Amino acid sequence: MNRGALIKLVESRYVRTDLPEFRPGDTVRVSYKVKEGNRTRIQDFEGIVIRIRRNGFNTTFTVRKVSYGVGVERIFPLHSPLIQKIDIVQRGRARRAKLYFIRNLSDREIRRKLRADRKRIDQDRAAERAA
Amino acid sequence: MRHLKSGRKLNRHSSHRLALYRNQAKSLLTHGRITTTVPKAKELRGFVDHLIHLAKRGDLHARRLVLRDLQDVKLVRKLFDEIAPRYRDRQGGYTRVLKLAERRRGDGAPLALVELVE
Amino acid sequence: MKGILGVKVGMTRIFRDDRAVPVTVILAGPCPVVQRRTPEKDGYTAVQLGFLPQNPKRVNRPLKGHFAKAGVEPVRILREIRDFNPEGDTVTVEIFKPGERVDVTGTSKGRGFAGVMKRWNFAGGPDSHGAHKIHRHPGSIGNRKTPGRVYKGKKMAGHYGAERVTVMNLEVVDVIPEENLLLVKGAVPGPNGGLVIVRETKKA
Amino acid sequence: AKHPVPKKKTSKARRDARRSHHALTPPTLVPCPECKAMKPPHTVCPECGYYAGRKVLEV
Amino acid sequence: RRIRFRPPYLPRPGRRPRFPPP
Amino acid sequence: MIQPQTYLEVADNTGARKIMCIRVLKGSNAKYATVGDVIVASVKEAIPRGAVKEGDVVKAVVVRTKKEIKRPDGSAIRFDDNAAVIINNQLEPRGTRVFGPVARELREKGFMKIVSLAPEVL
RNA sequence: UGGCACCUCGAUGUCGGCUCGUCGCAUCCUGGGGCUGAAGAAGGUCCCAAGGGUUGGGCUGUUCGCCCAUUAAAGCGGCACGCGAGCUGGGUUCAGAACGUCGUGAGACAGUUCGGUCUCUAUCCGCCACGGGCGCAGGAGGCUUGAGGGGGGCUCUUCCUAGUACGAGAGGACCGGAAGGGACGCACCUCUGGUUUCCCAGCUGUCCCUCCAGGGGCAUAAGCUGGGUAGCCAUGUGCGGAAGGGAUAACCGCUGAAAGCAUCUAAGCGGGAAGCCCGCCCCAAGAUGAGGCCUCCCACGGCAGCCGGUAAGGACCCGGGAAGACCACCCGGUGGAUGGGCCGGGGGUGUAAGCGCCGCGAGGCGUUGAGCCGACCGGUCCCAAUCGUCCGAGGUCU
RNA sequence: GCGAAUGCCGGCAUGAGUAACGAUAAAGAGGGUGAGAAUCCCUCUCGCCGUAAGCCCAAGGGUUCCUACGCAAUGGUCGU
RNA sequence: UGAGGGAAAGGUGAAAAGAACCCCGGGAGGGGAGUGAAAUAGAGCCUGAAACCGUGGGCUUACAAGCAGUCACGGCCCCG
Ligand SMILES: [Mg+2]
Ligand SMILES: [Mg+2]
Ligand SMILES: [Mg+2]
Ligand SMILES: [Mg+2]
Ligand SMILES: [Mg+2]
Ligand SMILES: [Mg+2]
Ligand SMILES: [Mg+2]
Ligand SMILES: [Mg+2]
Ligand SMILES: [Mg+2]
Ligand SMILES: [Mg+2]
Ligand SMILES: [Mg+2]
Ligand SMILES: [Mg+2]
Ligand SMILES: [Mg+2]
Ligand SMILES: [Mg+2]
Ligand SMILES: [Mg+2]
Ligand SMILES: [Mg+2]
Ligand SMILES: [Mg+2]
Ligand SMILES: [Mg+2]
Ligand SMILES: [Mg+2]
Ligand SMILES: [Mg+2]
Ligand SMILES: [Mg+2]
Ligand SMILES: [Mg+2]
Ligand SMILES: [Mg+2]
Ligand SMILES: [Mg+2]
Ligand SMILES: [Mg+2]
Ligand SMILES: [Mg+2]
Ligand SMILES: [Mg+2]
Ligand SMILES: [Mg+2]
Ligand SMILES: [Mg+2]
Ligand SMILES: [Mg+2]
Ligand SMILES: [Mg+2]
Ligand SMILES: [Mg+2]
Ligand SMILES: [Mg+2]
Ligand SMILES: [Mg+2]
Ligand SMILES: [Mg+2]
Ligand SMILES: [Mg+2]
Ligand SMILES: [Mg+2]
Ligand SMILES: [Mg+2]
Ligand SMILES: [Mg+2]
Ligand SMILES: [Mg+2]
Ligand SMILES: [Mg+2]
Ligand SMILES: [Mg+2]
Ligand SMILES: [Mg+2]
Ligand SMILES: [Mg+2]
Ligand SMILES: [Mg+2]
Ligand SMILES: [Mg+2]
Ligand SMILES: [Mg+2]
Ligand SMILES: [Mg+2]
Ligand SMILES: [Mg+2]
Ligand SMILES: [Mg+2]
Ligand SMILES: [Mg+2]
Ligand SMILES: [Mg+2]
Ligand SMILES: [Mg+2]
Ligand SMILES: [Mg+2]
Ligand SMILES: [Mg+2]
Ligand SMILES: [Mg+2]
Ligand SMILES: [Mg+2]
Ligand SMILES: [Mg+2]
Ligand SMILES: [Mg+2]
Ligand SMILES: [Mg+2]
Ligand SMILES: [Mg+2]
Ligand SMILES: [Mg+2]
Ligand SMILES: [Mg+2]
Ligand SMILES: [Mg+2]
Ligand SMILES: [Mg+2]
Ligand SMILES: [Mg+2]
Ligand SMILES: [Mg+2]
Ligand SMILES: [Mg+2]
Ligand SMILES: [Mg+2]
Ligand SMILES: [Mg+2]
Ligand SMILES: [Mg+2]
Ligand SMILES: [Mg+2]
Ligand SMILES: [Mg+2]
Ligand SMILES: [Mg+2]
Ligand SMILES: [Mg+2]
Ligand SMILES: [Mg+2]
Ligand SMILES: [Mg+2]
Ligand SMILES: [Mg+2]
Ligand SMILES: [Mg+2]
Ligand SMILES: [Mg+2]
Ligand SMILES: [Mg+2]
Ligand SMILES: [Mg+2]
Ligand SMILES: [Mg+2]
Ligand SMILES: [Mg+2]
Ligand SMILES: [Mg+2]
Ligand SMILES: [Mg+2]
Ligand SMILES: [Mg+2]
Ligand SMILES: [Mg+2]
Ligand SMILES: [Mg+2]
Ligand SMILES: [Mg+2]
Ligand SMILES: [Mg+2]
Ligand SMILES: [Mg+2]
Ligand SMILES: [Mg+2]
Ligand SMILES: [Mg+2]
Ligand SMILES: [Mg+2]
Ligand SMILES: [Mg+2]
Ligand SMILES: [Mg+2]
Ligand SMILES: [Mg+2]
Ligand SMILES: [Mg+2]
Ligand SMILES: [Mg+2]
Ligand SMILES: [Mg+2]
Ligand SMILES: [Mg+2]
Ligand SMILES: [Mg+2]
Ligand SMILES: [Mg+2]
Ligand SMILES: [Mg+2]
Ligand SMILES: [Mg+2]
Ligand SMILES: [Mg+2]
Ligand SMILES: [Mg+2]
Ligand SMILES: [Mg+2]
Ligand SMILES: [Mg+2]
Ligand SMILES: [Mg+2]
Ligand SMILES: [Mg+2]
Ligand SMILES: [Mg+2]
Ligand SMILES: [Mg+2]
Ligand SMILES: [Mg+2]
Ligand SMILES: [Mg+2]
Ligand SMILES: [Mg+2]
Ligand SMILES: [Mg+2]
Ligand SMILES: [Mg+2]
Ligand SMILES: [Mg+2]
Ligand SMILES: [Mg+2]
Ligand SMILES: [Mg+2]
Ligand SMILES: [Mg+2]
Ligand SMILES: [Mg+2]
Ligand SMILES: [Mg+2]
Ligand SMILES: [Mg+2]
Ligand SMILES: [Mg+2]
Ligand SMILES: [Mg+2]
Ligand SMILES: [Mg+2]
Ligand SMILES: [Mg+2]
Ligand SMILES: [Mg+2]
Ligand SMILES: [Mg+2]
Ligand SMILES: [Mg+2]
Ligand SMILES: [Mg+2]
Ligand SMILES: [Mg+2]
Ligand SMILES: [Mg+2]
Ligand SMILES: [Mg+2]
Ligand SMILES: [Mg+2]
Ligand SMILES: [Mg+2]
Ligand SMILES: [Mg+2]
Ligand SMILES: [Mg+2]
Ligand SMILES: [Mg+2]
Ligand SMILES: [Mg+2]
Ligand SMILES: [Mg+2]
Ligand SMILES: [Mg+2]
Ligand SMILES: [Mg+2]
Ligand SMILES: [Mg+2]
Ligand SMILES: [Mg+2]
Ligand SMILES: [Mg+2]
Ligand SMILES: [Mg+2]
Ligand SMILES: [Mg+2]
Ligand SMILES: [Mg+2]
Ligand SMILES: [Mg+2]
Ligand SMILES: [Mg+2]
Ligand SMILES: [Mg+2]
Ligand SMILES: [Mg+2]
Ligand SMILES: [Mg+2]
Ligand SMILES: [Mg+2]
Ligand SMILES: [Mg+2]
Ligand SMILES: [Mg+2]
Ligand SMILES: [Mg+2]
Ligand SMILES: [Mg+2]
Ligand SMILES: [Mg+2]
Ligand SMILES: [Mg+2]
Ligand SMILES: [Mg+2]
Ligand SMILES: [Mg+2]
Ligand SMILES: [Mg+2]
Ligand SMILES: [Mg+2]
Ligand SMILES: [Mg+2]
Ligand SMILES: [Mg+2]
Ligand SMILES: [Mg+2]
Ligand SMILES: [Mg+2]
Ligand SMILES: [Mg+2]
Ligand SMILES: [Mg+2]
Ligand SMILES: [Mg+2]
Ligand SMILES: [Mg+2]
Ligand SMILES: [Mg+2]
Ligand SMILES: [Mg+2]
Ligand SMILES: [Mg+2]
Ligand SMILES: [Mg+2]
Ligand SMILES: [Mg+2]
Ligand SMILES: [Mg+2]
Ligand SMILES: [Mg+2]
Ligand SMILES: [Mg+2]
Ligand SMILES: [Mg+2]
Ligand SMILES: [Mg+2]
Ligand SMILES: [Mg+2]
Ligand SMILES: [Mg+2]
Ligand SMILES: [Mg+2]
Ligand SMILES: [Mg+2]
Ligand SMILES: [Mg+2]
Ligand SMILES: [Mg+2]
Ligand SMILES: [Mg+2]
Ligand SMILES: [Mg+2]
Ligand SMILES: [Mg+2]
Ligand SMILES: [Mg+2]
Ligand SMILES: [Mg+2]
Ligand SMILES: [Mg+2]
Ligand SMILES: [Mg+2]
Ligand SMILES: [Mg+2]
Ligand SMILES: [Mg+2]
Ligand SMILES: [Mg+2]
Ligand SMILES: [Mg+2]
Ligand SMILES: [Mg+2]
Ligand SMILES: [Mg+2]
Ligand SMILES: [Mg+2]
Ligand SMILES: [Zn+2]
Repeated sequence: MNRGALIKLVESRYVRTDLPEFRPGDTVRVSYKVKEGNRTRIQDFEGIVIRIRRNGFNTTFTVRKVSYGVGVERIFPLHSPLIQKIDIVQRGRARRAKLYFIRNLSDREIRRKLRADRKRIDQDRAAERAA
Repeated sequence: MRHLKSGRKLNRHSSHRLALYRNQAKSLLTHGRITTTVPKAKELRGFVDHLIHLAKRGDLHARRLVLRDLQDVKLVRKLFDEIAPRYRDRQGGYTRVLKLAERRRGDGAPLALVELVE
Repeated sequence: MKGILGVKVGMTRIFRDDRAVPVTVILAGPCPVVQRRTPEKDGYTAVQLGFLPQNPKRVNRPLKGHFAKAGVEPVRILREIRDFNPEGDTVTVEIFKPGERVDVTGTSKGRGFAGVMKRWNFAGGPDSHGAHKIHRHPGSIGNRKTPGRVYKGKKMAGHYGAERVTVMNLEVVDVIPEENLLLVKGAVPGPNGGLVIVRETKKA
Repeated sequence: AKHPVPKKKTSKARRDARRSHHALTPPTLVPCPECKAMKPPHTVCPECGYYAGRKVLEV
Repeated sequence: RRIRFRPPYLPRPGRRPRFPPP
Repeated sequence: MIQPQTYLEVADNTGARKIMCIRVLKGSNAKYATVGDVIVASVKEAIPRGAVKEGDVVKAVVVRTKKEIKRPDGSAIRFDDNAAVIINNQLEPRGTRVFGPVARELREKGFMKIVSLAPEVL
């Protein structure tokens, strides 16, 4: 038996592929199903992705945003059915994997350290030139 | 516990264990066969193999890498030019460790030899 | 009162009704019956199950014979489920249906010679304020002259783990008979690769 | 710590008792298929220098 | 639980070692 | 994970600015408060002439925690501070506004009052 | 608190705390009751009950006590006022200093004050773990019965019933049913969150290789910094307390005499506790009372005995292992995927070097998600587990 | 005239193949010599000191200096 | 430091006749050979107690509770 293979089999019924690739520093909008007693609605959450943990079907990414003067970070499973869509709002160019450092940075400062990932942006335009 | 941990410590700190592995690589790539204690030998295997298998790649990067552990330009050269080539078609396993029959006197240490293959 | 041998393969989680469900995955079937225990013959009732196939080149003659008599090809492991008589001559994961609740035994991870703190969640020592070399020590173990001795079972540092642990009342979340897979929710003793037993649960 | 000390001399009988497990087991030794001399198995034969059929050592 | 305060009978150890004898 | 000694920001207009936890009202021995729990707490810093004033011993419910709260949908949410809204003995805010987002758990825990007064719920 | 002065002055270390507990029950809580000046809810008082539980903080050396916030409850006691060859050393025995007081004085105080050396090595019994030996009348490989033990044993809130019963009203049930907790236990590592001594990157000084480029050592036993896989982990996750059967406690009874009535009792029979037995989980046939089932070997040579070669098996040796201090356990040993290498995937890191271009430059851009790359999931005999040795029944008697 | 004086002297036990083998600056290999080598010589490599752990005076020691020949004992192992 | 304190340690044989030579061993040591009335008088030497340490034999012992013995019976082994 190939244990690893087997797990992947089980996970396989649950893997998505319909979500856009993005990286730490990209700014992103996650549309998340949400229950509220009683309507269950879609609440977008838009912020910078400061981390992506990779472990297969279990990879998870983390989004930081400021909200009414308090900072929020929210963690989504890359494959959560509860995610409706993810809209790349902006490509940002980091130099490291985990960006926890923006936690202590002025909104000016972050902006300096996270400049527009000009390469990967032009690239996005390249597609959407669709036939 | 030690559950699933690869690598010995060989009663050396980090910096020394590395050194140890290097100046064996150096002795073994130089002489083609050395004798040590069986455990140090068993660990020498992989260390050397990678460097050998890198020389096999032959590219500049590969040299500069191999040169980080071995330091010696002459040596690296004998590695790339004379050593790498006998293993073009060998797929891993460029070293062998064979156990010697006698223990050392002063301490009764089990000895082995490590050698390059053909 | 059904049961089955199996090996633990690992964990992930699945999503079910907008919830993450931690699950352990267990490869269970197929386990051929290789002896039955009967009250006339044995004094009680249970099936001896075999599990995992074995290289007949490794099966010594006393064993090869036991298998032989039960018309069954060699198996790595033999274990009895108690008070269980399957109709068939082979037990597979089909005997569990998602939503059933089960108990799982397995052998816990060894922790070796464990101190009093890891073993028994002792409180150890201060780490300052004067504590002299006792920071994980067990403290006092006794009284004085009465009773002048130590209790049997006094909690102490010793070996810990690599023991039989049965974890109870876990939910079968799914079963995949095409692959002999059992998805039980939550966590089971032993390392991925360990051998486990899955029995129908006693808690009701 | 208060300097534990033996309360009584240990008998001749009781030490030797302890020492019941001190016996050495003689080296485990096989014949060398080439020179028929006795040696640890899995070692290169130090008498003839052969191992796995071939010469591996000058000796 | 005794009230009449229990004085020590013994001095807290300790002072000095009779080193050596030779 | 609020526990006694923990200072938390109050996010209402009661006038208290910083309160220090002094009990987790959640069992006879709760180690920690999380979102939606009630603490008793003393007020360590207030602004002049609020409803509430330094030294008052008050109840507050926790609305933000700096340690993430995990959610059955496998997700989690985490804030930049720990926050509380001071309340009265029937879990009503004593304040008239609440500032900042609050965790959605507050609703399941029947503090709908604070939830609506809140500018954002995550 | 005392009395006495019996072992111990060729030493029984003494307050308090910490740690670990264990027991008593004159029960704080939780279970079960009788009476009540018990309408209800709540409470008084007594009986049964030791299974489990019995919080955090301020003061002070303090125990104690007071106080704050809680709580089902914040129980009282024994164990050398349990526990200094277990820790502490705040306090009370020494030497220093001072205050108040006493003394002409030296000094003194069941006064106050600041300071003041707490001892690596366990023989035996006891305890926690792990083997070795022998035994369990033939020798073997498996799989088990469970005598007997051990573990566990907590409790709350809300809602339904029902704003019903009850009560002027305020307040507010029994019974029954549903949900959600606190603490604790066993496991686990999918997630969350740690670490991850070299898995990746950045950075400074310096010496070096080889001048540049690129790299190396040292700055810690990682120079520093940012991250970080497996593993081991909790703050993270699963699950546990039961249900159920049976016998009882106090208590309530059915039938019922002695005693024409009455009586729970003398005959007999019911109901009745978180407690008791079992049930759950773990250990367990040295259970010498050494159990049982399945399979394997077998009548071998010479004189309940010895010797030798075998049988089934076994050990040795080797490769290893989420097994482990050694031992032991488990897997593998070329009829092989055991570990090492190589390959693929994962995963970290985050775009190597070289080269081309732009900038005077520091740099920047592109080749490029590049290069490196521990343990994770796999493949592959390239390297090593070569070759072998030695043990081991022939079955006691009615 | 000894059995006791924590007696005196001496010898030998026990503890026990136990604690320890004296700075965590650190080692590795090849060659040699030799009955014998982790420990001696030589070479390469790697670490440590460098207001020193390098150098020179003075005290104090008193041949320990240099060579040849040795390894009983001294060297906390070994020893050429 | 000094004044001062202050040990242990005797014996081959009549005679060195103190073991040539060979053998194993680096040697130490030993086995032969030789000396001697004697060499377990061989120099680590008269005698050579005891504790203490071994080897070989007899009896015994792994369901037993102990100031270790004593009384009884039985088993085995030895001397007749
Ligand atoms: Mg996996
Ligand atoms: Mg598959
Ligand atoms: Mg919204
Ligand atoms: Mg282990
Ligand atoms: Mg460790
Ligand atoms: Mg491994
Ligand atoms: Mg390493
Ligand atoms: Mg290891
Ligand atoms: Mg070392
Ligand atoms: Mg060592
Ligand atoms: Mg280190
Ligand atoms: Mg270092
Ligand atoms: Mg080998
Ligand atoms: Mg060997
Ligand atoms: Mg030596
Ligand atoms: Mg098992
Ligand atoms: Mg401990
Ligand atoms: Mg534990
Ligand atoms: Mg713990
Ligand atoms: Mg503690
Ligand atoms: Mg601690
Ligand atoms: Mg402390
Ligand atoms: Mg101290
Ligand atoms: Mg310490
Ligand atoms: Mg006693
Ligand atoms: Mg174990
Ligand atoms: Mg499903
Ligand atoms: Mg595991
Ligand atoms: Mg001690
Ligand atoms: Mg000490
Ligand atoms: Mg002492
Ligand atoms: Mg000692
Ligand atoms: Mg003593
Ligand atoms: Mg003795
Ligand atoms: Mg003896
Ligand atoms: Mg003994
Ligand atoms: Mg004030
Ligand atoms: Mg008295
Ligand atoms: Mg007296
Ligand atoms: Mg007295
Ligand atoms: Mg007395
Ligand atoms: Mg006394
Ligand atoms: Mg005495
Ligand atoms: Mg005495
Ligand atoms: Mg004494
Ligand atoms: Mg004592
Ligand atoms: Mg004492
Ligand atoms: Mg107590
Ligand atoms: Mg008790
Ligand atoms: Mg009572
Ligand atoms: Mg009650
Ligand atoms: Mg009552
Ligand atoms: Mg009432
Ligand atoms: Mg009333
Ligand atoms: Mg009333
Ligand atoms: Mg009463
Ligand atoms: Mg009563
Ligand atoms: Mg109790
Ligand atoms: Mg108690
Ligand atoms: Mg206090
Ligand atoms: Mg304070
Ligand atoms: Mg106090
Ligand atoms: Mg204080
Ligand atoms: Mg005082
Ligand atoms: Mg007081
Ligand atoms: Mg009450
Ligand atoms: Mg208290
Ligand atoms: Mg005491
Ligand atoms: Mg006490
Ligand atoms: Mg005491
Ligand atoms: Mg004490
Ligand atoms: Mg002490
Ligand atoms: Mg004390
Ligand atoms: Mg004590
Ligand atoms: Mg004591
Ligand atoms: Mg202690
Ligand atoms: Mg004081
Ligand atoms: Mg003091
Ligand atoms: Mg004093
Ligand atoms: Mg004064
Ligand atoms: Mg005065
Ligand atoms: Mg006075
Ligand atoms: Mg006067
Ligand atoms: Mg005066
Ligand atoms: Mg006096
Ligand atoms: Mg001081
Ligand atoms: Mg004092
Ligand atoms: Mg002490
Ligand atoms: Mg101390
Ligand atoms: Mg010792
Ligand atoms: Mg002992
Ligand atoms: Mg004793
Ligand atoms: Mg045993
Ligand atoms: Mg055994
Ligand atoms: Mg087996
Ligand atoms: Mg039976
Ligand atoms: Mg039982
Ligand atoms: Mg018993
Ligand atoms: Mg109602
Ligand atoms: Mg519950
Ligand atoms: Mg828990
Ligand atoms: Mg993982
Ligand atoms: Mg993790
Ligand atoms: Mg994870
Ligand atoms: Mg993490
Ligand atoms: Mg490296
Ligand atoms: Mg540098
Ligand atoms: Mg140069
Ligand atoms: Mg340069
Ligand atoms: Mg250097
Ligand atoms: Mg340096
Ligand atoms: Mg260093
Ligand atoms: Mg470095
Ligand atoms: Mg981190
Ligand atoms: Mg780090
Ligand atoms: Mg990790
Ligand atoms: Mg926890
Ligand atoms: Mg019951
Ligand atoms: Mg009944
Ligand atoms: Mg009647
Ligand atoms: Mg009458
Ligand atoms: Mg009766
Ligand atoms: Mg009844
Ligand atoms: Mg009755
Ligand atoms: Mg009735
Ligand atoms: Mg209960
Ligand atoms: Mg068993
Ligand atoms: Mg069992
Ligand atoms: Mg048995
Ligand atoms: Mg018995
Ligand atoms: Mg048996
Ligand atoms: Mg082995
Ligand atoms: Mg091993
Ligand atoms: Mg085997
Ligand atoms: Mg073989
Ligand atoms: Mg392999
Ligand atoms: Mg492999
Ligand atoms: Mg790989
Ligand atoms: Mg890849
Ligand atoms: Mg990747
Ligand atoms: Mg680039
Ligand atoms: Mg480049
Ligand atoms: Mg230019
Ligand atoms: Mg790869
Ligand atoms: Mg590798
Ligand atoms: Mg193949
Ligand atoms: Mg052979
Ligand atoms: Mg006398
Ligand atoms: Mg004495
Ligand atoms: Mg004496
Ligand atoms: Mg004495
Ligand atoms: Mg004497
Ligand atoms: Mg004497
Ligand atoms: Mg004497
Ligand atoms: Mg003496
Ligand atoms: Mg001795
Ligand atoms: Mg030993
Ligand atoms: Mg000892
Ligand atoms: Mg030791
Ligand atoms: Mg010493
Ligand atoms: Mg040692
Ligand atoms: Mg040393
Ligand atoms: Mg150090
Ligand atoms: Mg050599
Ligand atoms: Mg040497
Ligand atoms: Mg030598
Ligand atoms: Mg050498
Ligand atoms: Mg050395
Ligand atoms: Mg040298
Ligand atoms: Mg170093
Ligand atoms: Mg300098
Ligand atoms: Mg002069
Ligand atoms: Mg001079
Ligand atoms: Mg001198
Ligand atoms: Mg000179
Ligand atoms: Mg000289
Ligand atoms: Mg000289
Ligand atoms: Mg010389
Ligand atoms: Mg010498
Ligand atoms: Mg010598
Ligand atoms: Mg010597
Ligand atoms: Mg001489
Ligand atoms: Mg010496
Ligand atoms: Mg020596
Ligand atoms: Mg020395
Ligand atoms: Mg004198
Ligand atoms: Mg004479
Ligand atoms: Mg004479
Ligand atoms: Mg004569
Ligand atoms: Mg000669
Ligand atoms: Mg010779
Ligand atoms: Mg020589
Ligand atoms: Mg001679
Ligand atoms: Mg000889
Ligand atoms: Mg001679
Ligand atoms: Mg003659
Ligand atoms: Mg005569
Ligand atoms: Mg004689
Ligand atoms: Mg004589
Ligand atoms: Mg003599
Ligand atoms: Mg004479
Ligand atoms: Mg003699
Ligand atoms: Mg004997
Ligand atoms: Mg018995
Ligand atoms: Mg017997
Ligand atoms: Mg007799
Ligand atoms: Zn040979």
